[PDB]
Amino acid sequence: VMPVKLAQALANPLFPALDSALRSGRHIGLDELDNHAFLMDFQEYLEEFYARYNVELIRAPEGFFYLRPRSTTLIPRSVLSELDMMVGKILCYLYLSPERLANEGIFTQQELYDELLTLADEAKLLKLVNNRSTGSDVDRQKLQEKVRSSLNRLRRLGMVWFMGHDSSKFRITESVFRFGADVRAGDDPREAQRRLIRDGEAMPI
Amino acid sequence: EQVMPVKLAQALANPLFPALDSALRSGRHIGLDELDNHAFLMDFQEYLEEFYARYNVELIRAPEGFFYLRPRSTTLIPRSVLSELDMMVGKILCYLYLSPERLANEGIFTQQELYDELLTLADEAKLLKLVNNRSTGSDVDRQKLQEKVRSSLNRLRRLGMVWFMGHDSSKFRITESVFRFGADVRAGDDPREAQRRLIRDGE
Amino acid sequence: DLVTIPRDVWNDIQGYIDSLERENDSLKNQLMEADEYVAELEEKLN
Amino acid sequence: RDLVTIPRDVWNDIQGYIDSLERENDSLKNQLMEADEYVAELEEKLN
Amino acid sequence: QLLNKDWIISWGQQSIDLWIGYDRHVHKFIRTAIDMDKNRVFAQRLRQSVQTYFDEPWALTYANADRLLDMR
Amino acid sequence: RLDGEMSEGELVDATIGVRANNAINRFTSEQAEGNAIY
Repeated sequence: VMPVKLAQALANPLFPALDSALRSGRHIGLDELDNHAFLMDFQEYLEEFYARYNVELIRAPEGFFYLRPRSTTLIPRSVLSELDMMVGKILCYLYLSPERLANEGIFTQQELYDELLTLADEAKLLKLVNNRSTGSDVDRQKLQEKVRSSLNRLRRLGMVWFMGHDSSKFRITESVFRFGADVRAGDDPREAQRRLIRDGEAMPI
Repeated sequence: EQVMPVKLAQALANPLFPALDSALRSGRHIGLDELDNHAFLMDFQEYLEEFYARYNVELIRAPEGFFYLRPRSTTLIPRSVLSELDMMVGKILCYLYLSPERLANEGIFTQQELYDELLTLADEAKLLKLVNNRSTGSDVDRQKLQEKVRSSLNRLRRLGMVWFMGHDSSKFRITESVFRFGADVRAGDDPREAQRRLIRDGE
Repeated sequence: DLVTIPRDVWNDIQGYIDSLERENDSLKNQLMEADEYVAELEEKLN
Repeated sequence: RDLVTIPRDVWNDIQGYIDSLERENDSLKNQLMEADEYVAELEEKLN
Repeated sequence: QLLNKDWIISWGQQSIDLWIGYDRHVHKFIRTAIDMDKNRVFAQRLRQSVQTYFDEPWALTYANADRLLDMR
Repeated sequence: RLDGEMSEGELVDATIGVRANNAINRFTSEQAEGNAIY
């Protein structure tokens, strides 16, 4: 009928919050002590259950959890635009910045924006922002607002915890390591990208 | 605590459940047509009413036999509200289902009839505001209005009120689930009069 | 009748509320200027 | 660690508030995209 | 910088707590990062990938269940 | 003040935000308003 531990866990009053949160994409980091402990105790049976939905449960080596739908899933999937991926990669770097340690892990969006413009080909972001823009102040401000919108979209997924009563700061969680799957392996990024596609991690765009 | 009632587990174990759960949480008005789903719900109604309560959601069976999920202000599952024009289309579909000609047509109607019904029994100015707040009242506006009416009909088909027939989208059949848009007119007067009054009042 | 929440969760909720409010306020002006641009283009075309 | 104690009647308010903001923001996103398509069509008409 | 090279009464109490938090953070960072890329290759590769990213865009996936529809 | 430790908010009260930060340019304390103690 049902495994004993699966039945016992399902009755746990903490379950509904997770069940609704995970199927909306939320990644679970180490911070949420109670939720993470619950998942640790009952990983096997939860994985078995969701596998009936035709969706997969993944625990990457870093220690987080996330839901990955397969081709024939019974719950839809979705992706995110290029700008969000850019912001995610930048966030991934800041986590690793050895000079950052003075900041204890708290950051500010001003640094995020300033750093970003040191890498991306200025126009190649402007075109995604506005074709007519060629470094004007107004379009720079427009991009400044677009990055905030992307960051809110990212937080909803669980990559960053906001802090304090002022939005101009935030904290990064270890779930950002996902954005590095491209460079995880030492082989040519292209074949690795196709391998990721085959595994279902990412779809080409 | 009481970990699990036997019947609750037996119900969750039925192989067909997962699709039903995913559809329900999408709000679909599971009805009689799905004889299997209807039977399964009939067997284990009360216990599924009990379980979903933890989500702060009421599993309500309407008088006419169909089932749908109605959450409260404190839902633990995200909820979204559809646009007004969708509600107008829903009400119009409610009216047609009562037409005596349904038996003659076996319930087969084509999008042209629905579009004409909307246009003739709906205010042109309100619709022109709906289609585009900058609309000039020209034809292109009416063509885009037809396009969005088609899109809304598709969304409603996703809700499960109506069925597409064969492999051509031009033919569809209505089911008894449409009353969710007519339960407000449950009074014993003429359905036409009640719907006309509601539409005149803007309700 | 009383709910207890960890300090971190409440802080996160408040920060997110403020961020969302600021984003919405900004986007309002964004739409306003876009519509004004459309209106100006239409007026100049005529 | 530290905790905050709150009554339900107050807690429910912020939960409603954030959801309303999210829905309004998404609707505005859609309307802005539609306006963008219109302006693009006008621009290609002009040129 | 060392890592970069190679891979009245109440005030005292508060400063002590801040220092303890600092040490906790440095321990967390060492555990999470240095073991993973003990040879620093990961960060350089990420730098270059972002720099040459536009040559082949791509996007990853995340489950997004459809929201519940409701009326007024 | 009896606390003996000032937070960033008090300083900013004393492009407003950006100019203030540039003027400032420290002990982080997440539990303090603004998460900064000087």
